[PDB]
Amino acid sequence: KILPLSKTSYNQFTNYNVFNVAHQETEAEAKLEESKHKIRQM
Amino acid sequence: QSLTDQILSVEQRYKEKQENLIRSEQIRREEVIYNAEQKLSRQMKLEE
Repeated sequence: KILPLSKTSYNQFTNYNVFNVAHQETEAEAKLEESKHKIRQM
Repeated sequence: QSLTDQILSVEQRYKEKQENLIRSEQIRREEVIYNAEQKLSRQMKLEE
């Protein structure tokens, strides 16, 4: 019976297998490097 | 009461075969996706 109400705190969803989390990517450079390479080549 | 304990034990065993199933499906979709991302690397052949 979860009624996750606290005016002083917020409860964490404490069911996350911490061992298999916090490693997505973004890596803009994954492709920008290629764009820029071509540009340098240009 | 023993049957209840059996029942719970076996239910946990049933989960195992089904964890194997979930991981089989979850891992597999990612495997396909990052086979698809090999073309990021073929598009790195492009760098070549």
